Amino acid sequence: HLLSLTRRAQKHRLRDLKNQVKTFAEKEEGGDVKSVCLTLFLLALRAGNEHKQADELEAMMQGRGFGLHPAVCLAIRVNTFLSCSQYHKMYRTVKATSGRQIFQPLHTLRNAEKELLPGFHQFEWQPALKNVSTSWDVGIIDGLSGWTVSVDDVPADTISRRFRYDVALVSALKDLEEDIMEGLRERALDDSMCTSGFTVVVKESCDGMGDVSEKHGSGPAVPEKAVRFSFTIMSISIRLEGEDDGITIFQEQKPNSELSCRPLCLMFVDESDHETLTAILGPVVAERKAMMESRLIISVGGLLRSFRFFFRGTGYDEKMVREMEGLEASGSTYICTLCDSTRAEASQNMVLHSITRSHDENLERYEIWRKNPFSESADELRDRVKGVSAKPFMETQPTLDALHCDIGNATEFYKIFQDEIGEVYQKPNPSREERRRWRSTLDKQLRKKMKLKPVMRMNGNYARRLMTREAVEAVCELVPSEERREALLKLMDLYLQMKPVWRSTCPSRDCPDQLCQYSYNSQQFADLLSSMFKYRYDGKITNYLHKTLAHVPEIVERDGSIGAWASEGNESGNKLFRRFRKMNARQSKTFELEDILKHHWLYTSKYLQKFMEAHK
Amino acid sequence: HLLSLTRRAQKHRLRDLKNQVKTFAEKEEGGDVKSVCLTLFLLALRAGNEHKQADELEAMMQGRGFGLHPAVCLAIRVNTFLSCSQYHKMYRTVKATSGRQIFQPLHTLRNAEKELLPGFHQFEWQPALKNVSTSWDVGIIDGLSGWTVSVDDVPADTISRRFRYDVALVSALKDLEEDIMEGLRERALDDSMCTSGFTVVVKESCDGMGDVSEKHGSGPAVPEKAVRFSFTIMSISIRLEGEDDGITIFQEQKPNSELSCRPLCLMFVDESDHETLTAILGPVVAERKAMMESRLIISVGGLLRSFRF
Amino acid sequence: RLMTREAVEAVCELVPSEERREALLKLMDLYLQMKPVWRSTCPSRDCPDQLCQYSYNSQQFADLLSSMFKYRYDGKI
DNA sequence: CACAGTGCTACAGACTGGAACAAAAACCCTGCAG
DNA sequence: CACAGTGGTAGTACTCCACTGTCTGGCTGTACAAAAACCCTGCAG
Ligand SMILES: [Ca+2]
Ligand SMILES: [Ca+2]
Ligand SMILES: [Ca+2]
Ligand SMILES: [Ca+2]
Ligand SMILES: [Zn+2]
Repeated sequence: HLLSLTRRAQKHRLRDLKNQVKTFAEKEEGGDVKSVCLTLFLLALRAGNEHKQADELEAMMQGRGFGLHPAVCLAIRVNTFLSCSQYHKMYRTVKATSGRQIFQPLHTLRNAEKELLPGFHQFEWQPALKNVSTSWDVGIIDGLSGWTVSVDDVPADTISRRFRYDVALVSALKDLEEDIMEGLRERALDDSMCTSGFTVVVKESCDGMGDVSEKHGSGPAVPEKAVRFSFTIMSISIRLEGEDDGITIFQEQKPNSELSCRPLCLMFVDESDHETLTAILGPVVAERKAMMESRLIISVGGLLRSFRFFFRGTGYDEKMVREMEGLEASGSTYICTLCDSTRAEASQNMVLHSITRSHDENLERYEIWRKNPFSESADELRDRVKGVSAKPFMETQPTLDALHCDIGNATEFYKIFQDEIGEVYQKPNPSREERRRWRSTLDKQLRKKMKLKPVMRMNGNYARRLMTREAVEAVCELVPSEERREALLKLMDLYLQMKPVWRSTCPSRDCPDQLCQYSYNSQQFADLLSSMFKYRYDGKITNYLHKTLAHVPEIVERDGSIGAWASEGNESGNKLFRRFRKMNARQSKTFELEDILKHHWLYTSKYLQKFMEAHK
Repeated sequence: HLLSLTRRAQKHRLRDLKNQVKTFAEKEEGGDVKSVCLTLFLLALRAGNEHKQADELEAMMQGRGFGLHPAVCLAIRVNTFLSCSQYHKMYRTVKATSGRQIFQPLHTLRNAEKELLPGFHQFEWQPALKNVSTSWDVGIIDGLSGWTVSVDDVPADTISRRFRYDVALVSALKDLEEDIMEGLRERALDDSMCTSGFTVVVKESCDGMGDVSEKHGSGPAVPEKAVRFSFTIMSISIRLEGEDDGITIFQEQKPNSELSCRPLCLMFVDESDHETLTAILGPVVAERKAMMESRLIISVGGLLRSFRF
Repeated sequence: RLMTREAVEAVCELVPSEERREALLKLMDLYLQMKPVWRSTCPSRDCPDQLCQYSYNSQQFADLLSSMFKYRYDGKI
């Protein structure tokens, strides 16, 4: 039987059928090799018909894959942290032994890639963007942006890589086309109609990172600290044709997750030195400023449609909020980024203030400090300008950061407990010896009951586990006085009562009663602090206690949320950055930022995360 | 446009084609429609096929797949550094789309390796070892080795784990059986005979490792530095019946590789202090010093054979 | 990477004196040529000549150390 | 003279196509053989 | 009131190893008509 001989062997057999199919291809199709054999064989198998093969023969060509489709292979490789070379190892293994290979080769995965990265879909900005090129196919650009490397100027030491802003925007926006059209159908809105009234709200974050080791390479020399600038799409809603203040279509269900945080720019720069950070990150701010005005026109769902963008920079820590706005940092006399009170007026009256600071007034105050029209002395001009000693570089929405606020308050209560173990308000001047002894007994008691090893620095998780009532009642037994016990216990209770207003995604729905009583509860909190703990809070408050006892109701009223705009998305993305610089990038100084950027853009797509569930 | 019409139009689109095919089958191959129509695709596609033509054509009734043996799946999982939960994610995704499931579930892998780990094969020493129990199924044993944790003594601040020496050795030797049999074959020495004089030379190594971060956990408090005792089978040779110092069979071609270094004991202990290190590592050195004397008996390649170390 | 010869060539350029520039290069040469005996897997096969010459080469290395670097290797080895 | 990778790029071998050839595998078929 | 994990164990839920008859859906030889959609041509502005 011919099924036992080689494929070369068969030469003599099928000559006449090849002649017949070549003659037949002319008169009806023109060269269609596939169909003339496909519809013949699939139907001739069903002549003596068992359906066992009818399933195998139906999906063989068109839908879907046969084997698993290349896009499914790409998703099951990116979303499980499989290195390319490990995947090729698995591919060879599953194919050579009993295959019938299922996965696709590497070079066809790499070909289904150029559709996901930016620089593939066409778009149009109306009107034309200001001092921004109109070419829509730019991929990964080097962040140096044309430095005249010549030796006599400032050196070009910094390596950097970045997409263009609008191109990554339109790609990460067209990726959500599935869910935007499904929201359009769910709300049952008109499709052909109401195409130009969309509105996008986008949270962007910035952050630095320490002790990133460096490599030998070939140069140039580079610092260890790395800086990562990334953005995330929070919500997309519709406006036309009337007032209809909000008609949401898509809202990110989990804004703090890794899976929704899109990297835009990576640098090997320190955060401290302003010169290099501003030189590299200048073009991004110019793109943002020129993009806030114009409207995007994108082909989605079969039709071209017009979008507008709204940016809210909220993912910055206080060090960077003060750097990017020129204020002095951070143990300064002026504690609040939003208000103008000094340390004294904020230890005196804790719970009454109003938000004033913004971008435009800070620019104008730098102008006043520089022109100095009244010939004032330095120390008093500083008070007249209220801490603006530098020109603001970038606009950030006036909001509080959740995670570092929780950490600040947890370190504050940890210091209070330490003071309490010993008697601090009887003997006001202790030594370092007794301080270390009190800290040691506090850590031993916390480890014995709460199951918490000591910490070098207060990370978020130790701050969630420390400020709970079990821990306080585990430290209440150490403090001998029976009145201080009740005091700090009611303090912890008030704090646990006011926490979910700021730490929740939407306090307006998940915890309305705690929202309604935040002002009064903070009043009682500050009253207990002023009364009983005055030995510690006479004239010195931390800047986070002020932010959380004065400005929280106004913040949650302005936008409607706090924790949903936290810096979690970037902080946690740093983990992905480290695991992608060690496992998935070329080991060289020249190329490796490009690989981390590409793989981290692929991990954070929605279209490749649709296949991880595959309808359960 | 030939994309989606039903049967009874392609019927008369290809009536003459199928009549000619049946005529050819009757003229030369008797008339077996299936064998003809299955082979029609081979040459028509192969004029220009990429590679997937051959795969989807060999996807015929033969093969076949139902999926790889669970051992191959286990090897893929332990050699691509895939976490168990990530592997289950891959399994669910590959079965839900177009499956036809290939990979095995987790619960059949968990019983698939019960042979590879120690404490499975039967073995016995002679003469019986000193100060070592004869149970041959001891798996992962806690290294503390019966410390009377009671408060007044020196406390047990150490979390450690270790395989017993003899059991991990007989499993690492029973695993290399393929290569020692193949060496006997290539060397053209008789397999059944002169099986009593083997000799196994084993390189052992001990090392510490700094700044292993501690966990919150329950207790007790533990230092951060860890110590990792491991060993590796360097070479195995034959001497019997004699006249040769040795006749080598298996020699590790890549001794320094990370693929050939078998861990034996893990501890959370500092290297500087001596009392904790020696109290944990007492038993290992004891049964090692007691093992150099006697000879091991294993059932390998079908027969009972004797080993020295 | 630093024990190779083309690396001693980048250092010999900073040393102003010439006799020392030759001395340290002769030292690097002797070392590159006695290293593979104890770094190789099986020196009895891959490099037999270096194994046969290790005694004389070590003698000469020690002689050069005592001669032109005595100020450092008087009593600390 | 650690060693298993770290991904992208480059070019080596595996394919067709008729022309035509040889060697071989093995049926069957004739010569010369008792 | 982050969040996606980390592997093992107990529990539920289901989907199957064998015996059995019965049932429907869909294959095959041409004949027979109803719809499909251009294209012709026919008669009219
Ligand atoms: Ca940081
Ligand atoms: Ca920082
Ligand atoms: Ca050490
Ligand atoms: Ca060491
Ligand atoms: Zn304020």
